[PDB]
Amino acid sequence: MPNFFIDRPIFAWVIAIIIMLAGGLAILKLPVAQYPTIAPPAVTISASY
Amino acid sequence: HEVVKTLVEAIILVFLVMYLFLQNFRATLIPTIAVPVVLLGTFAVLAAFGFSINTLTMFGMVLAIGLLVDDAIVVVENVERVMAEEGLPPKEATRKSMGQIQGALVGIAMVLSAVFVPMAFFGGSTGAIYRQFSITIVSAMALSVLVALILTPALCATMLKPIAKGDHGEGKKGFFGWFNRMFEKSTHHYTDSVGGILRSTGRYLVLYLIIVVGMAYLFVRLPSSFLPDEDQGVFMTMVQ
Amino acid sequence: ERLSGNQAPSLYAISLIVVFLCLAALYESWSIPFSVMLVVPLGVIGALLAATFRGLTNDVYFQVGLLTTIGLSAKNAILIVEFAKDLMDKEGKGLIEATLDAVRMRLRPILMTSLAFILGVMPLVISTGAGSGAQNAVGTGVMGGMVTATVLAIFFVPVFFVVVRRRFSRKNEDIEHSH
Ligand SMILES: CCCCCCCCCCCCO[C@@H]1O[C@H](CO)[C@@H](O[C@H]2O[C@H](CO)[C@@H](O)[C@H](O)[C@H]2O)[C@H](O)[C@H]1O
Ligand SMILES: CCCCCCCCCCCCO[C@@H]1O[C@H](CO)[C@@H](O[C@H]2O[C@H](CO)[C@@H](O)[C@H](O)[C@H]2O)[C@H](O)[C@H]1O
Ligand SMILES: CCCCCCCCCCCCO[C@@H]1O[C@H](CO)[C@@H](O[C@H]2O[C@H](CO)[C@@H](O)[C@H](O)[C@H]2O)[C@H](O)[C@H]1O
Repeated sequence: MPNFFIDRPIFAWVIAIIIMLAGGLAILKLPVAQYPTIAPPAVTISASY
Repeated sequence: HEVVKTLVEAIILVFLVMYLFLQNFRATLIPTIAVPVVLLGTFAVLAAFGFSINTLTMFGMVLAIGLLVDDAIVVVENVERVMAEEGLPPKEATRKSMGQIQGALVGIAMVLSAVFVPMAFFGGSTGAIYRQFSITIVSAMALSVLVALILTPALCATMLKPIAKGDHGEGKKGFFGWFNRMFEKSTHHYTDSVGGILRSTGRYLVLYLIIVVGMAYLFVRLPSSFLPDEDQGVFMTMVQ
Repeated sequence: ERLSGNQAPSLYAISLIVVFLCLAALYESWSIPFSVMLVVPLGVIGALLAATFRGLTNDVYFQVGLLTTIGLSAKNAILIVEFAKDLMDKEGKGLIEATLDAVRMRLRPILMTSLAFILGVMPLVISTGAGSGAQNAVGTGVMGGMVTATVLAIFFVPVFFVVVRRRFSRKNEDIEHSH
């Protein structure tokens, strides 16, 4: 496998460019927030008398 | 169902063209078996990935037939080419044939998914319509590659009538004789001319550039739309 | 809209990028993919020629069957140069020879897939009645694209190759290799 790519440097490069392009597109789509949702969920019943 | 019927037909029309070039029932029965194997495979995938049988998936199958039959044709044709260049038994030929095109086949399945997969990434309303084709077609051609180096070579190994060195079929009497004798001769003129046009280079670059021009033109003038308005055999009248 | 429309131009950009990249890896070159990428317009010219002729629109159905034509065109291109390249590497043949020998080996299978597919979608372009609109759109585009892809390419691919080999040769060409 490394010997594979020691002979195929372009193929080596290519895989890199794809992974990068992929990440590039990821950076655009991805949400941005402070923390992930890490509080637990809650439900509240409200009544009035 | 009307689309379904077209699959069935296109398969039948394919099997006729095959008979023409391939000259023998068992040979042309090979790409004929491949196509529905894959198509049926794709219905399996769709179901897994949770899609449904809809107008776009159906056309997806339809369009898939081109990609499918080409994988099959490419494989069968190669073996047959080998058998005539180097006079070899079936099992031998396919065995060396598959060695010679296996790489290209898996390579191409990737290059192609590059042209179909991005479709799966349109956003909103527009997206889901295009996504259907994208998965279908991509799925269908994965199965196609898989099938082309699992089943096609097996069939190609067993079912192919052995062809002798130089037997290009020019010799057999009847219509198949003419077609083969014509194709052989036609082939030569094809390289005789390509031999010729290659000598120039220049004249054809502009020719190409013209095409690029025209394409750009015809494209910018041609209108756009989403989906056609089908005759549903029903309609409304409103009264105010 | 609303909420952003027109995203395709951007996707066909990464698409046209990833396609070169893969082909670059396939041929172990940056220069050879071009002699495959250049066949793209040879089928679009016919898809367009047809949809206008027959008075169609650039609709979802026209687009998808366009790609299908782009794919098959590309595939046949890919296999021709793959065959030409592997004839100046495994054997030791010249540019013109490697090209010629490849392109005749590849002619039968291409006519084979073209006729079978064009003929195969004929039911669509001829279709009337229910779902017709769809069937006609899909079928007309592909039909035209496949005709012009076939006829144009097989006289254009041989050129693309020998031209890009020559703009990117490194003085080790051209005569005849050995061994
Ligand atoms: C062979 C090569 C590739 C081409 C094959 C593609 C086939 C396309 C089929 C889509 C047609 C739509 O209709 C589809 O047909 C099947 C089978 O009759 C129906 O199946 C129905 O009939 C049977 C009766 O025995 C019931 O058991 C079943 O519960 C019921 O759903 C489906 O309700 C429907 O989804
Ligand atoms: C998202 C992460 C990144 C993943 C992306 C993967 C990249 C895929 C792009 C195209 C793949 C090309 O496909 C592959 O190309 C090489 C090119 O040397 C071919 O390799 C073939 O030719 C060479 C020599 O010319 C042989 O030594 C080799 O053993 C043979 O298989 C393979 O037959 C083919 O399978
Ligand atoms: C080598 C890789 C292969 C890729 C090459 C690509 C060349 C052509 C292939 C497909 C044709 C492009 O198709 C393109 O799609 C978009 C989106 O639906 C269209 O866009 C149009 O319709 C849609 C939907 O109503 C809207 O998003 C948009 O506002 C409008 O301009 C373009 O007008 C059309 O030209």
